[PDB]
Amino acid sequence: MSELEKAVVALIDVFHQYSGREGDKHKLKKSELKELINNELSHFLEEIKEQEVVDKVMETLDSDGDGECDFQEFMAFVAMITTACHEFFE
Amino acid sequence: MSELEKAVVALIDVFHQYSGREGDKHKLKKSELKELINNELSHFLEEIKEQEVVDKVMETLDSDGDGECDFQEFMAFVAMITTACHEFFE
Ligand SMILES: CN1CCc2cccc3c2[C@@H]1Cc1ccc(O)c(O)c1-3
Ligand SMILES: CN1CCc2cccc3c2[C@@H]1Cc1ccc(O)c(O)c1-3
Ligand SMILES: [Ca+2]
Ligand SMILES: [Ca+2]
Ligand SMILES: [Ca+2]
Ligand SMILES: [Ca+2]
Ligand SMILES: [Ca+2]
Ligand SMILES: [Ca+2]
Repeated sequence: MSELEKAVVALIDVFHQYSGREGDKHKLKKSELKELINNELSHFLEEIKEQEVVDKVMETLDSDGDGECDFQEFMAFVAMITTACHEFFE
Repeated sequence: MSELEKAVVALIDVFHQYSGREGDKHKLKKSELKELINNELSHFLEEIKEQEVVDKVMETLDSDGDGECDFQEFMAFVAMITTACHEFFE
């Protein structure tokens, strides 16, 4: 696989690693999302230690309002992080 | 870096590898986009060999209509490929 193909598969893998922990195995609840950010973006994003931050993140990502982050909403999250990563050095 | 962090950086890297070849170094023209797909998604996507397919792909991705694919539009492309990759086995 190319680096791009590996990256695509890595996005799928990390989503399911976390979404499969509790409840709907195909969506991230608040706790799953929090651990995803804290464990897997520890170099990019500040560790989340406040409920209010967890709440605000979910509220931002939860486009359809069902209180969870589904795959499509996670793709939008990845675009946000990647864009922020890309804009950091400008 | 985590796998997710590596993936984020890989998206940035592949975009610039191709966008930096000709013209605006921060956007993909048709030829840059074609080679990106043919070289870096050879296992996922059919190789593009027809002008009409290259045209249709750019038309689909070029949300703002400037005839090129910028970083934001590339993020949407990545979401499309990843979603298609994710839905393939269902
Ligand atoms: C390892 N790289 C080599 C090639 C390259 C070429 C332009 C830009 C970047 C990179 C990267 C990583 C990178 C990370 C964060 C950013 O904000 C960036 O703008 C870039
Ligand atoms: C290596 N993997 C291990 C874990 C895992 C768990 C669910 C789903 C997938 C994966 C992947 C790759 C994968 C690739 C394409 C898909 O359409 C998928 O649904 C998955
Ligand atoms: Ca879940
Ligand atoms: Ca389990
Ligand atoms: Ca949702
Ligand atoms: Ca270019
Ligand atoms: Ca050059
Ligand atoms: Ca454009």
